[PDB]
Amino acid sequence: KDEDIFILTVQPVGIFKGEEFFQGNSMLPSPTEPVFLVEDDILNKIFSNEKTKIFHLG
Amino acid sequence: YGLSLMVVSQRPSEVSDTILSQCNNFINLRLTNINDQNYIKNLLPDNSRSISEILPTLG
Amino acid sequence: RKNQLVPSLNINSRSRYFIIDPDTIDNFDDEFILFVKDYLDKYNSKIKLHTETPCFILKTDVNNLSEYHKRFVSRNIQIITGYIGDTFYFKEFNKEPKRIIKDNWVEFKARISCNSDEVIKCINYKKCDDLYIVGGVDVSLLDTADVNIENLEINNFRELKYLLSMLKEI
Repeated sequence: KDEDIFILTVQPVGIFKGEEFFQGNSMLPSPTEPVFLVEDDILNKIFSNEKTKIFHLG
Repeated sequence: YGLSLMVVSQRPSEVSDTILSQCNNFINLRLTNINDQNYIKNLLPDNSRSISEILPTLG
Repeated sequence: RKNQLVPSLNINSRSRYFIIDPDTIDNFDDEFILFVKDYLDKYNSKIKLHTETPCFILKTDVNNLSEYHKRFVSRNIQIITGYIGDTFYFKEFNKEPKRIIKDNWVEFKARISCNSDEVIKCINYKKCDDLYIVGGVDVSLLDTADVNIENLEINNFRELKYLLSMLKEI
């Protein structure tokens, strides 16, 4: 009541080492680390494959 | 008489329990079926039940 | 070279010291402040996870450092020199900045000083973990036995930014 508490319970689904994706888990980010919202262009490199085996479902 | 079995299956719940329950050593890889983890957890030794929660996490 | 240094730069709490030589890098006077600003905006940014203050040591006269301090003050960057004018106070150079984590306040961001004997002794008193040398400065009396010495050969600040993973291209 004195302040406003907005909390999100969120689940990891991977990691970006650098300029690339690496599916995995068991990675614990240290507290106070900043949290951003992902852009759609980054999400497009995920759910995508090589052009020789791309099948657009929707 | 000198025979051994290596039961290799991706669906442990579908294999007959008469053959799997006679296995002493387990080499468990990643399992994603909740009906498969439950069956293999009850077949592992009791000391490894605490560490048997890594099966969906192994990569 | 960039991928060799990408470890020890991903660690938040880690002391990094620089021995940048103004003569080697061109346009040093007009780009050093911006380079420090973009370094602090990425490395000395978080107030709870970045608990180490970077130290920058320049090979120049003690008089020329006041101009750098004035430029930093004008660009609204809080740094400590340790010099009150031709006089060095070691009790001020080796002080931990005061942090108040309620409004994102820290007393100072970086330590920019000269290459005198007093500042060298102060650095030796509280050794860092990674020591970076730019321009081939005579790093002899630093007791570099514990630190990870990493000489860097560059010609402009763009290459320095690329090496420190602050840029994707040159």
